[PDB]
Amino acid sequence: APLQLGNCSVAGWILGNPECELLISKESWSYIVETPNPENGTCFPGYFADYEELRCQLSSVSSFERFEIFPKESSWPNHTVTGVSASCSHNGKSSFYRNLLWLTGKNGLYPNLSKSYVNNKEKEVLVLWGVHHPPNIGNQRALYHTENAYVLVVSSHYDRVFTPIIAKRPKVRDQEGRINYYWTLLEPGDTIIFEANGNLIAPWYAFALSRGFGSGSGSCIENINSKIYHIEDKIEEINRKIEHILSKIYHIERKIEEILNEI
Amino acid sequence: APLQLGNCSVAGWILGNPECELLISKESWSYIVETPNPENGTCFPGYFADYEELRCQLSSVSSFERFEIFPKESSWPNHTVTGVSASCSHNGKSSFYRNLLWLTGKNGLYPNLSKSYVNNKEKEVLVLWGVHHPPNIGNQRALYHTENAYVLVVSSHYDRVFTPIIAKRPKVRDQEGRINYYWTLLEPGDTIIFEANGNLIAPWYAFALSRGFGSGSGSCIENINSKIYHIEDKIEEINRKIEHILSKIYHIERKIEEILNEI
Amino acid sequence: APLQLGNCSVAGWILGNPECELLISKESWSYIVETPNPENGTCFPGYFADYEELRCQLSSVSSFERFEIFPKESSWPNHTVTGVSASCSHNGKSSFYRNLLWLTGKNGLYPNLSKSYVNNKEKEVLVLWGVHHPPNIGNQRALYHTENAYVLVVSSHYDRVFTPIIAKRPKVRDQEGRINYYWTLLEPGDTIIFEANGNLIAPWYAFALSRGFGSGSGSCIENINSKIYHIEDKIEEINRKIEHILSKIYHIERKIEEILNEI
Ligand SMILES: *[C@@H]1O[C@H](CO)[C@@H](O)[C@H](O)[C@H]1NC(C)=O
Ligand SMILES: *[C@@H]1O[C@H](CO)[C@@H](O)[C@H](O)[C@H]1NC(C)=O
Ligand SMILES: *[C@@H]1O[C@H](CO)[C@@H](O)[C@H](O)[C@H]1NC(C)=O
Ligand SMILES: *[C@@H]1O[C@H](CO)[C@@H](O)[C@H](O)[C@H]1NC(C)=O
Ligand SMILES: *[C@@H]1O[C@H](CO)[C@@H](O)[C@H](O)[C@H]1NC(C)=O
Ligand SMILES: *[C@@H]1O[C@H](CO)[C@@H](O)[C@H](O)[C@H]1NC(C)=O
Ligand SMILES: *[C@@H]1O[C@H](CO)[C@@H](O)[C@H](O)[C@H]1NC(C)=O
Ligand SMILES: *[C@@H]1O[C@H](CO)[C@@H](O)[C@H](O)[C@H]1NC(C)=O
Ligand SMILES: *[C@@H]1O[C@H](CO)[C@@H](O)[C@H](O)[C@H]1NC(C)=O
Repeated sequence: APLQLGNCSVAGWILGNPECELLISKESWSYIVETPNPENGTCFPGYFADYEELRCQLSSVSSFERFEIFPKESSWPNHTVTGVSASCSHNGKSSFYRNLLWLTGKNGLYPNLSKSYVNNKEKEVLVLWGVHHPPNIGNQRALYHTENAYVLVVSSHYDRVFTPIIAKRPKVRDQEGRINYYWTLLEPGDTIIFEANGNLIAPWYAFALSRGFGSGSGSCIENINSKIYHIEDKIEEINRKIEHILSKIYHIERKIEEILNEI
Repeated sequence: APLQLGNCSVAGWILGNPECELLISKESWSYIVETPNPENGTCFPGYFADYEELRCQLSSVSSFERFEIFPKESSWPNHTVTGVSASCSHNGKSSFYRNLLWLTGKNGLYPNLSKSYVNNKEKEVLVLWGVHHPPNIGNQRALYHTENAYVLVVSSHYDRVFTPIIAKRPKVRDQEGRINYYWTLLEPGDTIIFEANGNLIAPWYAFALSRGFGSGSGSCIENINSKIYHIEDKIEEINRKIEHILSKIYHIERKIEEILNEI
Repeated sequence: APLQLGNCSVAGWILGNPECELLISKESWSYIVETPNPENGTCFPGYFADYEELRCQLSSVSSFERFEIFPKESSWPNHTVTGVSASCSHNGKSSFYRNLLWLTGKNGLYPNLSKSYVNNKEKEVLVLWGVHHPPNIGNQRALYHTENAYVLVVSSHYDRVFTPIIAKRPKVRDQEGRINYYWTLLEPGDTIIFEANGNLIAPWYAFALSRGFGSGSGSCIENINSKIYHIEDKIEEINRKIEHILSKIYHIERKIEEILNEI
């Protein structure tokens, strides 16, 4: 069960790259296949935090449900949700990652938000979000009506603050700015809180994972230790087989000595 | 030598969780056993930095001495050391981690401190400390008489600055705030300096480790490479045994051909 | 091909420690040998970021060219480039890392710089730079004529901001201050931009690597997974050999039963 992934990255699949037709009735898997140099991976350029840990941790998964965490129509009543660009153009139309919503202001000044979610799925929940990094102060003002903004994310067992870095970057996918991505896991009974006054790429969809019992915490360091441990056991088994055959070879030799003794 | 640890985490054992009766005349070990879902692990909720590296690095230890680094009675002459709470209640009495001291103000305004320690143990020293993160600005003022504080920690080969994040978190162990934990190692001849004007969970006890020669730097990446290297050697050994028996099987066959030739 | 490295660290070799005579016509290698406790490793005390990843990632390299990225004589027309100290004294003369330039002010106030490089080598480029951390505000003013400075580094796929920490550290190599080191990799077609208004240890030389096809991304987690995978294949091979010999031992026994039956 390597999954159906084609010329996509893991990030493209979970973020919702418009070009990855992976939104099918596919549940569990034992390994994830992805293309090292994908075409449908990155949609909008930026750094994906702890990518290696996420792709490693997700290597073994049971039930895999995609569900709404902060529904587009009701979660941000007076925010702009038409956060689209040429970067994610699909069939000629401007767009964005399906599981994310890039929020901007309208009419007046971009208001600040505070939203939360409680995990009642009896599954672990993977929440993805990002941080906007404008190429120029002019856009920081145009989008959020501010020269200063922060994003605060906390949860039962998580504390992080993000700040924007405003600078012109090398042109990538025709963009001068960047969007970085971050993620956390929630256990049943936990809560996540999002507070921001600008530059927030809000979570829309989240993944509820049963995961199963094929791993521990899921940290890549544990997954690798598991493989090594497993190998060590195979080595002891073969060592026993060696002693077994050495003994038998010994006995069979003895008879060769005797059949000879008979003549 | 797996150690005597019961329903405790490594963090609970080294931080001094009141419920972990591990303070006995126990020295060296070859592996640390701990409970994946402990009851006496976390005392006061928060994030433990580089936990995986610390538990991995400590997997092999020689002499293990617990000693005072900054004695409660003399290290902070005009600070409040009665830093206790319900979170660590023991036998009905409010308390805290045994190896840590949560400092607060009194009488006037919480003064700033600057303390240092020089490693003259001829052993490597593990120093644990934490950072307070109030649920509300009201408590930041009540405890340290400030709306702004920082913690600076430097050593021969370490440079880090911590800042508080003030926010209401999901309720964990009846707390709305958090305490994060950080740690460093000192070599013989080194020095550590602690500077703070608030939100410091000061070190009280520290551990002097001889460690031994069963590892290199102790980084988990090296410990795992050591295991792999060790396996590779076992593989070469068994491969030699295979060639040995193949040769002998060949010779024994030859005689089977001849004893047959005799008849 | 372990390389010619003697009593040097990897950092000393790539940073350009005056005492490491490694600047010879040496190209590719299959492993890097270094001294665990070197004399010619550290030149000026400080923390080297992601050292383990860099030494691991460079374990397998093809063509290895050292070239100028920001030539000393033309890249900073009105900056001081005589950034030398006793720490790197060579043959009695004050000096510094050969591949780095420590910039300071002169005449007037230290001006701010903005420099960039585009990778047109058809190779991946390793760029090394550092950040100055004065022991005292007095030196921050004396060197850069400021009480506040920042270093901004961005690239096609990199975003980081550094700030100075001004404090007196434990004396190491006769220094009270520190210089930290950071590094990035550029792919062909990428760009790196350096912006600073003080405390910049500028890049002078950079390394153009062909790397080869003996690894993937080069992250240490992948290099280790490769070794484990390789071992697993060896195990399957030996398991087949075991079945082979067990079958043959069986047949040879049968004849031993019959030669006996003949008598
Ligand atoms: C992936 O790219 C190859 C060409 O390199 C193409 O033939 C194939 O159809 C692509 N697959 C998908 C799912 O786009
Ligand atoms: C905007 O929506 C928030 C709820 O998300 C509400 O509290 C606030 O008063 C609204 N502001 C306006 C101008 O409607
Ligand atoms: C940010 O939140 C404050 C309340 O803490 C509110 O007064 C202010 O108007 C908000 N900012 C914007 C742009 O609405
Ligand atoms: C650990 O928990 C079990 C119950 O799950 C209990 O029987 C045992 O006594 C506990 N051990 C300690 C040291 O508390
Ligand atoms: C508080 O103690 C410090 C030493 O730790 C001392 O320097 C300072 O003067 C004392 N302040 C008062 C009011 O006693
Ligand atoms: C903090 O240190 C300064 C000296 O640098 C001192 O003047 C000030 O009073 C200290 N703060 C408090 C609350 O004592
Ligand atoms: C390394 O140190 C040893 C002494 O421990 C010395 O004999 C040797 O010549 C040194 N090698 C180099 C390259 O300095
Ligand atoms: C210093 O050099 C920069 C170019 O690196 C130039 O733009 C600036 O005008 C120069 N300043 C002076 C005073 O020459
Ligand atoms: C820093 O850059 C600004 C322009 O953005 C310039 O006006 C200022 O003089 C520079 N600082 C110094 C010390 O030259």
